[PDB]
Amino acid sequence: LIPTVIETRGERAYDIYSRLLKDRIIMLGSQIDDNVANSIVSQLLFLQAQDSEKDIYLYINSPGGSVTAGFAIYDTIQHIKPDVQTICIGMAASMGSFLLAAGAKGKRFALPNAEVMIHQPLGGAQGQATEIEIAANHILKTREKLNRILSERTGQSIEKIQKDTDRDNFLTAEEAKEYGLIDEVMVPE
Amino acid sequence: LIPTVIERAYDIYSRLLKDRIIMLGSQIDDNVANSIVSQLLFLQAQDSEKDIYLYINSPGGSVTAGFAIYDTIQHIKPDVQTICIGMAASMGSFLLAAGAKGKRFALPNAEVMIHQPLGGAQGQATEIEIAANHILKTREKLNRILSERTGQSIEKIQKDTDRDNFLTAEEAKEYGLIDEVMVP
Amino acid sequence: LIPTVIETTNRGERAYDIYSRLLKDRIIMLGSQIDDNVANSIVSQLLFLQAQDSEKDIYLYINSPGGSVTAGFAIYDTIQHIKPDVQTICIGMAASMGSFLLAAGAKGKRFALPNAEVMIHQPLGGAQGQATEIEIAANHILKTREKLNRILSERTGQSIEKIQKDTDRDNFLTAEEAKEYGLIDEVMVPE
Amino acid sequence: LIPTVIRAYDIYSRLLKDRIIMLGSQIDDNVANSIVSQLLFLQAQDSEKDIYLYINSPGGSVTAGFAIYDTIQHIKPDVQTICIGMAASMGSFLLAAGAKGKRFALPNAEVMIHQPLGGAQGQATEIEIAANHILKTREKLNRILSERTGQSIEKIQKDTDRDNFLTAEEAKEYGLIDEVMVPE
Amino acid sequence: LIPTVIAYDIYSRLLKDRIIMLGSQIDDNVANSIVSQLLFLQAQDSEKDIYLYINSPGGSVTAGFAIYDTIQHIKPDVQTICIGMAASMGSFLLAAGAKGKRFALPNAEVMIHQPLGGAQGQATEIEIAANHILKTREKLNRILSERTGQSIEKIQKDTDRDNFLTAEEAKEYGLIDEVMVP
Amino acid sequence: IPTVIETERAYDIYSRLLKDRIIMLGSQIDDNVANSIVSQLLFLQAQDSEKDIYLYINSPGGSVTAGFAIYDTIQHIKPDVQTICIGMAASMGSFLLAAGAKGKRFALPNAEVMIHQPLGGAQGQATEIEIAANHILKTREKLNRILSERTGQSIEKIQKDTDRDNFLTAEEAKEYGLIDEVMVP
Amino acid sequence: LIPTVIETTNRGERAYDIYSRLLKDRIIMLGSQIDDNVANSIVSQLLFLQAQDSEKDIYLYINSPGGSVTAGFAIYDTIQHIKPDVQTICIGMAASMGSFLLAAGAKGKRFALPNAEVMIHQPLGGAQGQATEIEIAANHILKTREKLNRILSERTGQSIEKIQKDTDRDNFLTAEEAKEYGLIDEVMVP
Amino acid sequence: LIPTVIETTNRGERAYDIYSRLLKDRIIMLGSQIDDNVANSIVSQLLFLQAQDSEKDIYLYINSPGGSVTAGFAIYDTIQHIKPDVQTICIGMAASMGSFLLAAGAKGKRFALPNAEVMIHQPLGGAQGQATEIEIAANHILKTREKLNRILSERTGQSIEKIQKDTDRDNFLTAEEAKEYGLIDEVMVPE
Amino acid sequence: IPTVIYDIYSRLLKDRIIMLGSQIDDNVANSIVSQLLFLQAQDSEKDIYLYINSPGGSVTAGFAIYDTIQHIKPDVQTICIGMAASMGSFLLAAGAKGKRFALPNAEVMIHQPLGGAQGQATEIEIAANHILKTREKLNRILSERTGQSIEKIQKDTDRDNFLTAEEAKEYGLIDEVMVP
Ligand SMILES: CC[C@H](C)CNC(=O)N1CCC(=O)N2[C@@H]([C@@H](C)CC)C(=O)N(Cc3cccc4ccccc34)C[C@H]12
Ligand SMILES: CC[C@H](C)CNC(=O)N1CCC(=O)N2[C@@H]([C@@H](C)CC)C(=O)N(Cc3cccc4ccccc34)C[C@H]12
Ligand SMILES: CC[C@H](C)CNC(=O)N1CCC(=O)N2[C@@H]([C@@H](C)CC)C(=O)N(Cc3cccc4ccccc34)C[C@H]12
Ligand SMILES: CC[C@H](C)CNC(=O)N1CCC(=O)N2[C@@H]([C@@H](C)CC)C(=O)N(Cc3cccc4ccccc34)C[C@H]12
Ligand SMILES: CC[C@H](C)CNC(=O)N1CCC(=O)N2[C@@H]([C@@H](C)CC)C(=O)N(Cc3cccc4ccccc34)C[C@H]12
Ligand SMILES: CC[C@H](C)CNC(=O)N1CCC(=O)N2[C@@H]([C@@H](C)CC)C(=O)N(Cc3cccc4ccccc34)C[C@H]12
Ligand SMILES: CC[C@H](C)CNC(=O)N1CCC(=O)N2[C@@H]([C@@H](C)CC)C(=O)N(Cc3cccc4ccccc34)C[C@H]12
Ligand SMILES: CC[C@H](C)CNC(=O)N1CCC(=O)N2[C@@H]([C@@H](C)CC)C(=O)N(Cc3cccc4ccccc34)C[C@H]12
Ligand SMILES: CC[C@H](C)CNC(=O)N1CCC(=O)N2[C@@H]([C@@H](C)CC)C(=O)N(Cc3cccc4ccccc34)C[C@H]12
Ligand SMILES: [Mg+2]
Ligand SMILES: [Mg+2]
Ligand SMILES: [Mg+2]
Ligand SMILES: [Mg+2]
Ligand SMILES: [Mg+2]
Ligand SMILES: [Mg+2]
Ligand SMILES: [Mg+2]
Ligand SMILES: [Mg+2]
Ligand SMILES: [Mg+2]
Repeated sequence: LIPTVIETRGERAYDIYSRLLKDRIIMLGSQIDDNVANSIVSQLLFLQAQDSEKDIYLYINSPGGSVTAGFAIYDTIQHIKPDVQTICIGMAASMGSFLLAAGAKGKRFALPNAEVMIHQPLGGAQGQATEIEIAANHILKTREKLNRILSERTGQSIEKIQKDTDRDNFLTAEEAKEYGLIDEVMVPE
Repeated sequence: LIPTVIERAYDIYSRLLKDRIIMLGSQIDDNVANSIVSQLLFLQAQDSEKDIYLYINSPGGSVTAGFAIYDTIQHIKPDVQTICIGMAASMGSFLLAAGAKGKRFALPNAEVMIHQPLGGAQGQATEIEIAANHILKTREKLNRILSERTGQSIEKIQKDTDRDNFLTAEEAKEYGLIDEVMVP
Repeated sequence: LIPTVIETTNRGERAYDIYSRLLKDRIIMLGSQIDDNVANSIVSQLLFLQAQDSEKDIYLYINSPGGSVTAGFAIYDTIQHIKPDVQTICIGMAASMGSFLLAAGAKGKRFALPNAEVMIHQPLGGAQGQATEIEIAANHILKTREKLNRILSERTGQSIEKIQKDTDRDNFLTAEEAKEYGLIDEVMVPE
Repeated sequence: LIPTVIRAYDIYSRLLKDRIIMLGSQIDDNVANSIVSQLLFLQAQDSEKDIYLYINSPGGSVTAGFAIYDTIQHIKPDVQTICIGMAASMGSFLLAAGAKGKRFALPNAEVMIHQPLGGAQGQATEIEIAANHILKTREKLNRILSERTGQSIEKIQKDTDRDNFLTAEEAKEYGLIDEVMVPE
Repeated sequence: LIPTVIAYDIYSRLLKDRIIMLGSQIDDNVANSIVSQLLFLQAQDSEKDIYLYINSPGGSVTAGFAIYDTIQHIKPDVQTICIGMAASMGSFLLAAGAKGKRFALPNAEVMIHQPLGGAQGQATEIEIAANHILKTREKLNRILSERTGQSIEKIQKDTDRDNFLTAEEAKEYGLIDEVMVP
Repeated sequence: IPTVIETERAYDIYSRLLKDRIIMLGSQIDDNVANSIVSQLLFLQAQDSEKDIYLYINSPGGSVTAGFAIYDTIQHIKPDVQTICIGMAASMGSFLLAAGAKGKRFALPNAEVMIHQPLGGAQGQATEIEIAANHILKTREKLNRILSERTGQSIEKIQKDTDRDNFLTAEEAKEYGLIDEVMVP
Repeated sequence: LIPTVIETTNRGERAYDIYSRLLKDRIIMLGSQIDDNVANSIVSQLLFLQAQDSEKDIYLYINSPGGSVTAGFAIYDTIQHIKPDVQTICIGMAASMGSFLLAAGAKGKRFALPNAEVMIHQPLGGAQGQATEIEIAANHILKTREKLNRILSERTGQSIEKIQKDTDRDNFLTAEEAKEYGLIDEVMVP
Repeated sequence: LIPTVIETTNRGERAYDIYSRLLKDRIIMLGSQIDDNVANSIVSQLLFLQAQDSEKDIYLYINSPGGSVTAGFAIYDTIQHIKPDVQTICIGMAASMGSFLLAAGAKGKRFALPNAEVMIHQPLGGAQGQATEIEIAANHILKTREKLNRILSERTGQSIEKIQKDTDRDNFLTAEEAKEYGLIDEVMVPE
Repeated sequence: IPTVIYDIYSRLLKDRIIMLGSQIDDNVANSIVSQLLFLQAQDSEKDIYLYINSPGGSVTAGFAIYDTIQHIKPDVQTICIGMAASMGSFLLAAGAKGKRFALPNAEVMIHQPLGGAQGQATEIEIAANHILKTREKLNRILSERTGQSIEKIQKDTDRDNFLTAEEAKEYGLIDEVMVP
């Protein structure tokens, strides 16, 4: 079940996630596919139309998923006028950590015991040599694209990103900070 | 869960629809086509002058379902803008190029893919032949419209669609599949 | 079918699902395996209750065999972050990250009912592929265990050495044993 | 379909309004959490008035059962227990857990007591740990059944070694219930 | 699936007029629902008759007994009307209706037979299960006897194997009082 | 299955052991295994009705009736049939171990012997459950009686001791009466 | 396909599958998981070889992940019972009952080749059903473990206390390490 | 169907399956995945051939994608143990322990035909369960790799540093490349 | 498989005829390599006949056969009956020069190597480079064997390409169509 919350100009009933969206909080708390991406793009656009000045809060607890779906979110984040803060809670892996890195400069956060993981894109291809070749070049170009943006966003060289993403690379919040994937570890109120 | 938004209480997609935004965010099958057709028809009825926005994040799908949307786009009075976000492949990229002239867009990192139609046939040689001609005709039809819509020659479309062909947003622009890359 | 509860408001009759009714009184139910979905729900509930009232206590009921470590830490960090004290009440059982969260309640406000069961053990996982890949997975789950153990030490007052011996294999505790161990503060006795 | 009654209530919610709780399935963590919540709510509404727990259950998880058990014993209100159809496993344990003098079964209700079930695979050391666990669990169950029924731990142990089917009248004689509810 | 009538679902609408529908296999869910319905109607009015529709192949013996005992316990007469079929615990409950108020419609089918079960494991466990089902059968057979007027000996002969009855046959047997006529 | 050559007739290892009056019961006991062993016994008798036969037993048991096929044949033939438990003998496995010729029933030191009650199943009508229950109960009395006769233990004790799985060392099996002797190096 | 091998005897030609050929020279191949079938075959082979010649050594090759404990003891007991010395030679790996049988070879005639892998751990098993049945199974596998550990103590010279610590979890040993442990006497060199 | 071959001897006609016919001339075929059965078969052949003739060379044809490391080492250790030189000849491919065994042939007598393919990579494995179990599995496969790499170093003349870099991911070599790597001594050129 | 007073395939093998009449896997390669080596030892002068009715299969398996054909002294004639596809038609082309044949209605098919790769980008890359190198290798040899250019082979094998026996002759895959 998703719990319901009720506020008391009338009495309005909200599912907990909708209630958070009313305070400009978007939950990316699952594997990233086209459906999750559509929902989050819609939310971003709606929040912008309501107010193009106020910050947005993107909660990321996600193992990642589709690169293109992740980029649908990424590009929408960069297009809209409001700063989109990113907050890692639990883990951010794959495009999950890419999106965390994509938050507004100075406003990328993770809570202390959150886990950040970076690695190289995964894919698959079968058929003729020529089809294998196309699929190879495609995922290689996609990786260059990902790594270039990470370099811009973290301050690390493409050479270093390439090394450090060659195999699964698990980072503490703190380590994610010094790497430049986030700006700040959120310390207890 | 699809979030709710209270202004009247709307699911987020229906709230976008009230502002003439249609989301093509899935595989194109008959159901998606009937939904999108129904939304286009409805928005025209509400206002035949104002632009409509068709978001495209789709790996494509059924060609006939794609043409259901294409024909409905072209038939109605309003300009239907097309915005590629994430990717448009197969009939997805077809519908992207079918947007109103000067109002086809993609955000910078969106991916566009063009390739030939896919199908299958089993049974007697005569049935194979019928299915072969059918999908060969369908390709000519698709290529002909892409030619008209992109400004490229049928000759060039045939070569470039022979195998999977992945394009960047900027590349889709110089190809003629979109008009403009939407910048921040 | 989750039962419905209806109250009489002056602006009509408001109807709640039973869990939602409890959440109005600042009670959160962790009554399932901990996966990312359950974590997102509980994080959301915690953040909402803080917005409603930054000073009143929150009650987290725990009947959970545990689950994802990271999902658990989502909840853990949210608990530690917010202003309100979060009480923890173990009812039924609390194993794996369940017993971790139980121990993570506000100091002095971690409870178990007399017949509730607490279990502590080491984290479980897997790895396949090249030796280098196995090595990365091994280091990962070993670090995760160090992390868990270091916090349990701070939370229970037991040494890290002792936590590691005692979690090496499945370790079932009674409520009263959970108390002397330092995982909870008090065994709630009947009213 | 669960029927509705007209404040429009599903039947079980309607019964809940009169402090009646239905345990009418296998006991798992979900069923436990639902019943715990109902108990906590009814107490909040009125800490003085009796609650009625209807039991038609083959039983299930022991820990889940003890979630319910501890909650019944913690709250101020007397929880009556009423076995209708059957109580087995933790089902009949909870039947015995009702308020003294307010444990009932209808004339043809069946009550079954037996030892806990479980499993264990792996190293000998792990089997050992699992075996000590289910044995301690059994000790715990039998000690509380002894407190509740007036029978000895020794007798519970022997009488639960294998499946033990009881009539309502036998269950009364055993101390599992206080009374057989005769017709009005 | 379920039509609406004005608002009520069709089954809820019938429930307002003290009609309960047993139209499925009898399991613990169906029994809880029916028991809840019976309890609720009683509270609303302890005097007025209740109508229990039966179109069921039967199912769990214990679940059936949950319904049966609830029927006998409440103040109101519970009428039973067999429509379509009543088998196993289905036909048992038909017979458990208020005396003089047990009905079937002319083409309704009633079937009686001995309870079904299973057992595997040690000989000792097969023995426990066998004694359990045999005792369950005597219980049912004893109650059918009381309800029909037939001797326990005859109930046991007639239930030894599947025994299908017409509504008119069900009447002379004692399972119902009356065939409802147009 | 290895082959051995004697000086030149070539045997599979098991057929060579059968030439020397050794029968191998080294699997679950089903009708096939019973018929094979019945046939090996009947033949070895015909060859020489005086000489001992050796029945190796490493078996978890299996079908009761199949087990009795072997038992009744062992008892029927003139020769003494020694039994040797190697590894384990459970269910009808240990029943056949006990059924060897008196004084000639053995287990090696680390062999394991398990006794327990028969297993079965029944579904359908009450009356059919009843028939299946009586059937397995009788089968158990019959087994127990014969164990009593062979072990020297009472039927009462056999029934208590077989009520659940009961694992015995070779030495325990000797003092139970299931075997006469533990074979030593 | 198992290769065939043909020799010229005095009394004609004799054709053997390779494993049967090796058996003629008193070599037994334990090269698989240990179940009842494998146990019955090896026991039969041991019995036959002793009947052929009670004095001459037998060679047991061990490349096995182990398997059934009882099937293992079938082999073990047969080895100890027959007059001839059974040499044990670990090639590839010996784990679980495999390494138990390796240690069970004739004293001073337990070998491994240099890159062979030996692994010792505790027995594995399973039980479901009533508390009472879980108890029985538990006792059964704990007794089995004592049994195995006691014999390993005798065979290696290590204390029972040490055997139990060192078998608590999977414990991989090099051939050289198996020698210092006392599971083998010698590492066979080229 | 494996074909049969029949020769004329002085004790009548002897009939061989083709593989057995090759074994008579001291040719062993490793032409499948390496599992325990294959290793036992090949070990037995090696031992048999040594007994027949402790002096004459043996020929080990290798067309194998590899397989079990321990199975591979059974063969490897048997090769080094017996008196006779074992020549290795790669035909088709050698990958994994297949290429390890290729390298393991007698010095100066390791060969591949011109279009044969040699692949080297790191060992593959799996682990599940408690952190402590994963760690044991990790150390095991890491040690296994060190063992493989150290022997390859001896056998090829390359350093351990290089063997590790070059085996990090799948590394396909031509016959000629295999020769300059030191995995083989010679490419067999047509007669 | 019928017997002859030898099984039929073994009977043919006595007369130096090898049958490649199935998919090519490592087993089939090992068998055919063994038969070739045997036949050479019996007589290093006399021709061998390789019957090909195969849809092909593993490339490395096929190269096992290919290399063994080229290594031994005897001319290996190739005779395509039924069909030859993938490495089937590669081996047909690998026969001794002047002694590669097909019966009139036999079918010959040439196409590019098939394969697969999943995992990290870097792994897809290695697999891609591998199958691409493998295709370069096949094409270079086909070129040497047919007289056709590498560039022509490349385009001609881009998709499935069916040839008649006659077309296979003028392509250079065989030397002659065997007539009644
Ligand atoms: C709840 C009210 C509603 C969201 C406000 N309306 C609105 O945002 N609109 C309509 C009017 C309009 O001119 N625009 C424009 C711009 C104002 C977008 C900021 C537009 O291009 N789109 C296309 C579009 C479509 C879909 C996704 C998208 C993502 C990212 C860039 C565009 C996208 C929709 C946009
Ligand atoms: C919410 C109000 C409503 C949408 C306004 N009504 C309307 O647009 N109508 C009814 C009256 C009418 O005359 N027409 C006509 C035209 C006005 C179409 C714009 C019509 O052909 N159709 C058929 C139709 C059917 C289905 C899909 C379609 C797609 C594309 C062309 C037609 C299509 C429906 C159309
Ligand atoms: C019912 C209304 C609403 C819940 C009150 N508003 C609110 O809690 N907000 C918005 C305004 C705001 O400034 N913040 C801030 C702080 C006030 C967090 C307490 C913020 O960082 N987040 C990010 C976030 C996002 C998601 C989960 C989270 C968990 C734990 C720390 C943060 C988290 C959201 C936070
Ligand atoms: C419909 C209104 C609402 C239910 C009344 N409020 C209430 O019951 N509350 C909040 C305020 C409060 O002080 N308490 C306290 C006590 C009053 C519990 C009766 C509390 O410990 N809990 C924790 C809890 C949590 C979960 C399960 C439970 C089971 C059994 C003992 C406790 C449990 C929640 C409790
Ligand atoms: C819609 C209002 C509500 C139904 C009226 N209240 C009511 O029936 N109640 C509460 C108060 C009360 O004293 N009783 C009593 C009696 C009045 C039962 C008629 C009671 O025993 N139960 C237990 C019960 C519990 C569950 C199933 C049941 C079956 C069959 C006999 C009992 C059963 C519940 C009963
Ligand atoms: C190697 C030669 C051959 C086995 C010797 N012949 C022989 O034993 N025969 C035939 C002639 C004969 O008179 N008999 C007789 C008796 C001599 C049995 C000892 C016989 O009853 N049977 C039936 C039989 C049939 C099957 C199984 C059996 C088990 C156990 C008792 C009998 C059984 C077969 C028996
Ligand atoms: C190739 C011919 C043949 C093997 C030589 N004969 C022979 O070994 N025999 C028969 C005669 C005999 O007196 N014995 C005796 C002893 C000589 C056993 C060494 C015996 O007890 N058995 C039983 C037996 C049965 C099965 C397995 C066994 C394992 C281990 C101890 C015994 C075992 C068989 C033994
Ligand atoms: C066809 C005739 C027959 C093969 C010649 N006999 C023979 O090779 N024998 C027996 C006599 C003997 O003393 N030895 C010795 C040596 C002569 C081994 C070369 C021995 O240790 N083994 C053990 C063994 C067992 C299994 C595999 C093996 C691998 C590799 C090293 C040993 C191995 C067997 C060896
Ligand atoms: C039944 C009679 C037997 C076939 C004649 N003996 C023979 O051909 N031998 C042994 C003696 C010998 O010097 N050689 C040599 C050459 C004579 C191979 C022609 C050799 O390299 N091999 C390795 C080998 C192994 C496997 C496949 C192969 C393919 C193709 C090149 C080699 C290959 C085996 C070869
Ligand atoms: Mg922005
Ligand atoms: Mg238009
Ligand atoms: Mg706090
Ligand atoms: Mg109470
Ligand atoms: Mg009544
Ligand atoms: Mg006899
Ligand atoms: Mg000995
Ligand atoms: Mg050597
Ligand atoms: Mg040649």
